[PDB]
Amino acid sequence: AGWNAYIDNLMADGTCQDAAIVGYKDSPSVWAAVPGKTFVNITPAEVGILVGKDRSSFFVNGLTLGGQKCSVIRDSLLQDGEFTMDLRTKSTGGAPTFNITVTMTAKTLVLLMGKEGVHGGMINKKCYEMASHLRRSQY
Amino acid sequence: DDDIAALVVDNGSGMCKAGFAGDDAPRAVFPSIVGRPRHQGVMVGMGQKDSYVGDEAQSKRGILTLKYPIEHGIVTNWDDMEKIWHHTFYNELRVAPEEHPVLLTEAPLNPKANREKMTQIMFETFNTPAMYVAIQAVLSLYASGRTTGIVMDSGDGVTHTVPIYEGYALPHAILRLDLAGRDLTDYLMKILTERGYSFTTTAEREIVRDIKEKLCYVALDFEQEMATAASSSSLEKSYELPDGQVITIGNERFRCPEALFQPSFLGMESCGIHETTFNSIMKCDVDIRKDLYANTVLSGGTTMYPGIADRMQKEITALAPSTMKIKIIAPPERKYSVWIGGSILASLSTFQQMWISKQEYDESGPSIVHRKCF
Ligand SMILES: Nc1ncnc2c1ncn2[C@@H]1O[C@H](COP(=O)(O)OP(=O)(O)OP(=O)(O)O)[C@@H](O)[C@H]1O
Ligand SMILES: [Ca+2]
Repeated sequence: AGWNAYIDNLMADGTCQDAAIVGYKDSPSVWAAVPGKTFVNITPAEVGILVGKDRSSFFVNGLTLGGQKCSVIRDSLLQDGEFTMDLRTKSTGGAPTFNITVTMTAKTLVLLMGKEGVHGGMINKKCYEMASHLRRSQY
Repeated sequence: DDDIAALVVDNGSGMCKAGFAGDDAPRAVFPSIVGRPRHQGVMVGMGQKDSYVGDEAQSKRGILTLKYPIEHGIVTNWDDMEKIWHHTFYNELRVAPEEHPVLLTEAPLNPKANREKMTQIMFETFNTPAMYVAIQAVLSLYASGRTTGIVMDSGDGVTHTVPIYEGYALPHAILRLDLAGRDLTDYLMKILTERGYSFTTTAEREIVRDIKEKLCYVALDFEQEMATAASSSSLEKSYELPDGQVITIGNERFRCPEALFQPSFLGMESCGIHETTFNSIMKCDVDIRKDLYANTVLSGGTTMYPGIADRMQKEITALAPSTMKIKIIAPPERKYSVWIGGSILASLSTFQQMWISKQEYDESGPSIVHRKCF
């Protein structure tokens, strides 16, 4: 049923613990997400920073994804062919951290967060594969 | 045989380190050269192996047109960079690449196309079941049992500073400096040649180098060691040439390594080892910085100069805010750190829920590296 279909599809693995489809085109809005998690709370200010003008400041300060302080690792969100940006959450004292990869499409931003011990490459390929499906349906 | 046996291949610009994942040392260290037979005029024949490689082509020399395939960590020629790989399996470990997964090692800032090329080759050409490309510096930090930190890699042709967050290199803050072994060798020569020690070349450049590895140390205070140098004699060391004299260096011992911290010594405008390390860190996220400053690992031959730790420990402390604990970590085995790192990485069951499988190369192609390998 709706965008919720793509989500269920994204978590069905047991590897991810959060997904979300967010429209960034001039009126940010989560189109569907794992409920009761973090991405569901992504705000327009936050989304306005990922799809930003400068691709440098967040390297120093960082950025939150639903109030979650994330450290950018690689940034290729605006670069053709790639379409991906990779992040690692920022815990506190032994608290475990998780990788997140947001991939842009014509209209959407596909976010994906791994569980405990899932390598970023996994989460990237996966979030990437899905973004290409929307990307081919003019989405 | 009695298990999956993943392999590790740490590709140095000079020395190639092969081995089976799970070992104590590269179970094969050979030069990275490909001799391409010759003589000229165009002859009566030449014979076997249109290309000789490794330790064998090394003797050959006078008969073969010796070639260096990798420069500054970066692959220069795939034809002969393939030969070295081919050899590693079919000549060194004597394994059929077809049955062993493999970790390939790479340089910070390896161009995209090089990555893909490396991928298409391992899969289409050697038919590896699965592989994974890891940055040489990340593996070194693992070798010292860490995941977050900053590696100062100094081999022969260049130095890089790689701030790593949880096992992920942060490219935006990776810094590269054109000083490393070679430079220290050319300086020392130029500085030994002062009392007309004139080594220069007649196979005499390798003597400077052996002095460098054997007699150079690093000063905690240049000026003051300089003053005590001039006051003389428990700092003046001698060296025996092959055929001949017992030579003497003094000021020279702690002067060549000092160009690391002072590249104007080498006529070059450039920040030193210390400030470079510092610059990378500033480029990082404010929240991890304090954990980079207390995890500056050293790897590479050029880091082996005794005293480099303390001079490092002291020099960064004056550049940085007091709020953190500068703690230069410099592992005793920092020459083989990189291989040992990947040996450890390619030993874990996780390496399997981490790599590119042939199936994946068939569905996606070489571009699958920009995805999986970070
Ligand atoms: N024990 C030592 N003390 C001081 N300097 C050393 C020592 N061992 C090696 N070196 C020097 O530091 C460098 C070591 O780098 P390394 O052995 O990694 O080089 P390589 O494989 O020839 O090339 P590249 O580093 O460009 O990949 C060389 O220039 C070497 O002369
Ligand atoms: Ca080297």
